[PDB]
Amino acid sequence: MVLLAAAVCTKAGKAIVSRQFVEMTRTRIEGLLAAFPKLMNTGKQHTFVETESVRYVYQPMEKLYMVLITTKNSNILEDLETLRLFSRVIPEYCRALEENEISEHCFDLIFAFDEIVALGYRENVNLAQIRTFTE
Amino acid sequence: MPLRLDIKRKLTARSDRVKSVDLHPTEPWMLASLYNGSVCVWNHETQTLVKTFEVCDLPVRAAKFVARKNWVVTGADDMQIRVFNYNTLERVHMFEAHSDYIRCIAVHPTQPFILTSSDDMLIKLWDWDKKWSCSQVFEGHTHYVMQIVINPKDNNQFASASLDRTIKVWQLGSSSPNFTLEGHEKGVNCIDYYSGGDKPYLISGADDRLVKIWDYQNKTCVQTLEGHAQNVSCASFHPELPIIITGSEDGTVRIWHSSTYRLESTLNYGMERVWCVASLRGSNNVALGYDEGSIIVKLGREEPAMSMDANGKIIWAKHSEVQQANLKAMGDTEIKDGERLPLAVKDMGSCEIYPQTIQHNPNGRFVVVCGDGEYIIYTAMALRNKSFGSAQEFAWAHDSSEYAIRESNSIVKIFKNFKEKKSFKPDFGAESIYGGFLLGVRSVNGLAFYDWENTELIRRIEIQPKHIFWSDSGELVCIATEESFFILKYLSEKVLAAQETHEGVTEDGIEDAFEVLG
Amino acid sequence: VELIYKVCHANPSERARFIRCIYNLLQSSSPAVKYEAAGTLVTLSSAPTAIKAAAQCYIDLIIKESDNNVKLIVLDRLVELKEHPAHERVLQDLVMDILRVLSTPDLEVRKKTLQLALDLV
Repeated sequence: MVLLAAAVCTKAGKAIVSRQFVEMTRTRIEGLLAAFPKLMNTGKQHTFVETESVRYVYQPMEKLYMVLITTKNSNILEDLETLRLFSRVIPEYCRALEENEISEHCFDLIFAFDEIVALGYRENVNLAQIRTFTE
Repeated sequence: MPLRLDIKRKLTARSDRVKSVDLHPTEPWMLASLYNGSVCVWNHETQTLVKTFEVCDLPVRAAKFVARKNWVVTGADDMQIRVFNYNTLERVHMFEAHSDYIRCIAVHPTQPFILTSSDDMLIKLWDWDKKWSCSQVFEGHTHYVMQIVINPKDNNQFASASLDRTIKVWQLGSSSPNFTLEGHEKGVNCIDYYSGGDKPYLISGADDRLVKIWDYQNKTCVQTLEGHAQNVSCASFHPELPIIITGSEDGTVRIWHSSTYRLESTLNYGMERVWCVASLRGSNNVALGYDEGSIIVKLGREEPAMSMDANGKIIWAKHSEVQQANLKAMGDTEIKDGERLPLAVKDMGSCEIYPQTIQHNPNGRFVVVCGDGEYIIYTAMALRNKSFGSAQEFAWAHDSSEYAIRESNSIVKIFKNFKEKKSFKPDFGAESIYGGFLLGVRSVNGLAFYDWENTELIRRIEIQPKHIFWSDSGELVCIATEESFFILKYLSEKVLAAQETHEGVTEDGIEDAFEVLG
Repeated sequence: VELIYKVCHANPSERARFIRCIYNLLQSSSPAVKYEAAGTLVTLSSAPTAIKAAAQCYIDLIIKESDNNVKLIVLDRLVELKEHPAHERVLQDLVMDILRVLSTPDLEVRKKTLQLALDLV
C-alpha cells in the first residue's frame, strides 16, 4: 500500500462510500473523510492539500468531495491520474456526486475502487471495463 | 487586392451548433457557446480545454468572459444568464436576463455592466456587482435581437442588431435608442464596430447574402460586400488587417479586402453552416461558429518587412510618414540604446507595386520592393526604377548584388544584377530557398547547397533549415535550423575539385566539399 | 529503478524523474532558474496573489547575486541576467522599476516587491 484508501465523501460529515483495500481503515475512513473534506479538504481550491499528516487529493462536486488519500507517494502524476480515471467512472454509476445516489451505488463504486487501485497501487479503469464486473 | 495573410486552424472542437464564439477579454482562451446546453472553453494555444459549464439542458446561444470577476456569463434557452466562476467551478449567480433566450451578451470591463441581447426584442442591462440586478432595460428593438457589441470609443454606447433591418445605437443612460441606423435590408444579424480610438464604423450582416459597411460618423453606407453566395449569417471587422471576415449558412467563410472588396479567400472546413464570427481586439485570431462545431483560426502577418542599409535609409512600408503602396523611411537617429528610437523618416520616391517584403540593399545602392511574384528595384536614395525581376520570394544574399529568388518553377533561382542567372539552377528540385553564397534549396527532406559556379550539389545537410545565411567571405555559413544552429565550413578547394568532377550526388551530395565546423 | 544517462527518452513519468536527476548535476546556489519544477509550483499557491509575489522573489534573486548586506539579499547566480550595461536595449532596469512600489500591484505582491527593490540594488 501507498494509497490508504480511495474514498467518496459527502461533506455532511461522513464518508458516504469508501474502500479499504485490505483491513486497516474501517471506521478510520469515515472520521478522516468527515472532518477534512468539509473544509474543502482544508484546500483553497488546490487539488493537493495535506492535513493531519495525510495527503488528500480531491475534486469538489456539489456538497461532495471525491477524495483520494495517501500518506506516501511514488510519483506526482500518478495520484491525480487514478483520481481522474475515478472521476470518469463515478458519473456512469451516480450522475455526478450526490449523497443519496452515491449511497445507492455503494456496490458499484466500491467495486470500481478495488479494481482501480489494487493493494494501494494505482491500476487503470475505464467505463467499458467496469461493465464485465457488474454484468 | 494583395494582403499579408496565412490562415491557420488554431483549434477545432466538434459540438452541436455554436451560436457564439468569443475570445476571452485578456486571456489566451476562446469560449464558444454551444447548443449542447453547455458552453465550453478552450485555450487554443496549449491545446488544453480549461473548463466547461452546463448553463442549461437547452442551447446556450451566448457566452462571454467577465475577466475581472474571474467569471463567465452565458445566456441560454433557460431565458437566464447564469454566471459561473471559471477557476472555483461553481455557479456564481443565476438570474433571468430576458423573457426569451439570449442570443448575445457584451461585457463592459470598465463598468459593472453586461448588456445582453435576446429575442424578446429587448436588450437588458445587468450589473454583476449588485449580484446581477437589472440596472437598465433597453426598449427599442421591435424584433429578435441577434447580437450586441459595445463601441470601443464610448463603452456607454453599444449597438444592437435586430432582424428589424436596423442596427440601433443606444446609450446606457437612455432606455430608447438614441439614434437608429437602417443598416440592412433583410434584417440585421450582427453588429460590430471596427475597433480603435478613431474608428466610427458599423457593419451589418443580413440574410440578403450581403454584409454592408457603414460609417456611423457620416451615417452613409460606405460599400456593400458581396459577403457570400448565400445568406450572410454574421460579418465582422478584423481590427489590424484591412479585411472583413464573414460567414454564411453555406459553410463558407470569406475574407474581403476592405479597400476594394475583392475576394481575398473562401474557406470551407467540412463543418459547414457558419453562424457567427468574432475577432480578437488585440488582433490576428478570429473564431467562427459552425453547426458541427467551432473553430479558432489564426490569421497571418505577425511580423514586419524592413531592412537597414548603410545610408541610414531604413526602409519599411506602412507605418508613419510612409505609405504602404509607395516606399519610404529613414532612420538616422542614434539616441540611447535603452528605449525605442524615433521614426526619423526621410521621404523616398516612386513605387509601382505592393510590398510583400520591402527592403533596402545591405550596403545601400538598391532598394527592392517585392510583391505579387514580381520584384521592382528602385535606386537607394533617388528611387528611380533601376531594375525589375520575377520573385515570389526575394532575399538579398551576402553579395547583395547577387540575390536569390524563388521563381517557383521547382528550381530555386539566383538573379545577379537583377538579371536571371541560369548558371544557377539546382539539380535538386525545390520546395523552398535560403539565401547567402551557397544557396540552400530544400527538397526531398534535405537541404542542398548549390554553387554559384556550376550549380552542382556540394553537400546536403540532413537537417533542413529555417535559413542559410553565408558569411561575406563565403566559406563560413550560419544555418538556422530546427536543430538549433550550425556553422559550416565550405572548403573552397575541395569544392572546386568536387564540383568539376560532379562527384556530389543529384540529391544527396558529396559529404566532402562542405564540412560541419560546429 | 531511476537515473538515466540520457536526456530523456519520452513520456511524463521519465520527464518527472528527470528534473530530480538535473538538480543533482548542478545543486549549486539553488536551482536558480527553475527546471521542470515550474509546472507543479504555480498550483502550490492557487490563492492568488501569493504566486506572483513568490514569482517576483525568484525573478529578483535570479537577476544577480549582489553584496548581500542588510536587505541586499539577492542569491542565485552572479551573471545570468546581469545588471546594468549602457548598450543593453531596452535594459534590465525596466523590470527593476516594478519592484519599486507604492502598491502598483496589489498588497501581497507590494510587500514582496518593496523588499525586492531593496534586495537587487
